[PDB]
Amino acid sequence: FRELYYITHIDNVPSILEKGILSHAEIERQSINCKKVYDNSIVLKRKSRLLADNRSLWEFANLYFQPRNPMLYRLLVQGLKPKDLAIVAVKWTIMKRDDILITDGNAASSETQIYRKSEIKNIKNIISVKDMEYWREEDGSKRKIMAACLVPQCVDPRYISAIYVSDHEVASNLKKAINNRNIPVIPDPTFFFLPNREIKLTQNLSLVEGDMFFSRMQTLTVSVNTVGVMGKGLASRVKYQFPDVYVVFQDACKKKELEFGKPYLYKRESSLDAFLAEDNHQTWFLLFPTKRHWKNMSEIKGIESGLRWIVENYKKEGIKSLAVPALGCGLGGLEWSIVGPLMCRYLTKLEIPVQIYLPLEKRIPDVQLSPKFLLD
Ligand SMILES: Nc1ncnc2c1ncn2[C@@H]1O[C@H](COP(=O)(O)OP(=O)(O)OC[C@H]2O[C@@H](O)[C@H](O)[C@@H]2O)[C@@H](O)[C@H]1O
Repeated sequence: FRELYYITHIDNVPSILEKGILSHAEIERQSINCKKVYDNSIVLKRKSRLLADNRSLWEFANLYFQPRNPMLYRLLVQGLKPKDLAIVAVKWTIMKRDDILITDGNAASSETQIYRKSEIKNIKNIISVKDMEYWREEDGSKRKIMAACLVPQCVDPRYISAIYVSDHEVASNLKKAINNRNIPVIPDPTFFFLPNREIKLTQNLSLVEGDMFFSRMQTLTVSVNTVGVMGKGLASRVKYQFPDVYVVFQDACKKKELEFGKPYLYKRESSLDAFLAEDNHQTWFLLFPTKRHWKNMSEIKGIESGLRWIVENYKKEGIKSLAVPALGCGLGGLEWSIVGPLMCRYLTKLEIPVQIYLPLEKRIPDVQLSPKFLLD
């Protein structure tokens, strides 16, 4: 498989299907009122970048290999909603053109290198950013994930595969507004950092297929052991994305403030939007011990304990909303048939929004996601 992706306001989709995907230079030349949302800070950065052969970056159209990236995230936290946005799919076939350029990351950034087709090396390395589900500044992944194919002047509408959209309601309105069965409108929340599936059990409790860290819950729970290693699993991702959490985990562990059955709440004053978005909600981390050593299995008395702790202390500690992952359901080697009900039993008591994040490496029978099973 492969497509390329252009992020735009959904108001522009008819204009694009008619005129094409135009460079920010071609919009000025043609005196078009393409009513879009990119902060002036970004616009004045993209223009001010010059290239080889008497050419600017704003003369090209930016087709991302991965649209689920810091730019899309920046637009959504700057007040724009998923219903306001559309990702326009462009066929692999545009790469056959010999007047295009390919960036190894964010075209604007100095550190990024733009190559012409002839002199490109390690393309399989560039296009792999399509498989990146998160990023960070330190390893440059926050730059690399916005790797793009730069097409000069315009992109002919005959190169457009489909238009991706946040939900079914936005799809119906666009299907009518473009009036062309031949161009699919696909609803896919995952492009817009929305869950793949949500099952509401109560007003507050829901089950979620998705990424916990792109949930907007105020407290993210993290399954840990009682040694000091976050070697493999979800803990591994926490160590790379949120290394200060790892340090707090170790410090708290070796000060007995985190024992098996005694969760530690890290009231992290860091802003998650600033780190994730391209450069005022708080995000805390709850360290929940589900086992003793990183080798041996998860114990149910350690979980029951931790869940009771949450019920007793969410008021005291000022937890506004909570994301817990399926506890011990991965490396721990416990089954959702046992943990699911146990977690629901306790977290249904919470008078705040709660998202239990279903295990992603594992098929749950549909009947084990019903409230009949989980709340009885
Ligand atoms: N981004 C994510 N969003 C939601 N769920 C996720 C995500 N990433 C992983 N999961 C799911 O979370 C579940 C629990 O993750 P694990 O880390 O495997 O938790 P556990 O089984 O309790 O193992 C704990 C052990 O591993 C380390 O995390 C920890 O240091 C301890 O040694 C898994 O089933 C996995 O599918």
